[PDB]
Amino acid sequence: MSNNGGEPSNNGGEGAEGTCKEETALVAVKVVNADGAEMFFRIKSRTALKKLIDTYCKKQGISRNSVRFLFDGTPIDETKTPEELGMEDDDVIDAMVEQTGG
Repeated sequence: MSNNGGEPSNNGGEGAEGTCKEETALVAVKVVNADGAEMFFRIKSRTALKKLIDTYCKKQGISRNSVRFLFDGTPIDETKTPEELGMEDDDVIDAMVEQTGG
């Protein structure tokens, strides 16, 4: 016996807006989940959140349209927002769910 459900909430907040040169920096990121599943890795500040959400979503077997990546209250999906806002190798991202699809 079981039965649950939630409300809709599409149109999160994409980005896709930035140049590409090279840069030199190292920042560690740790993605946690309300369920417990978490993973941390060291990646260039230039591109960390991108590969983090891309690898987490791709690995989980679900597109990037059902996961809210926030940092200390900063709900954003990109390696530029949290990068320039954090500027630290301790960038954390708490993946939260606010919509049901799969």
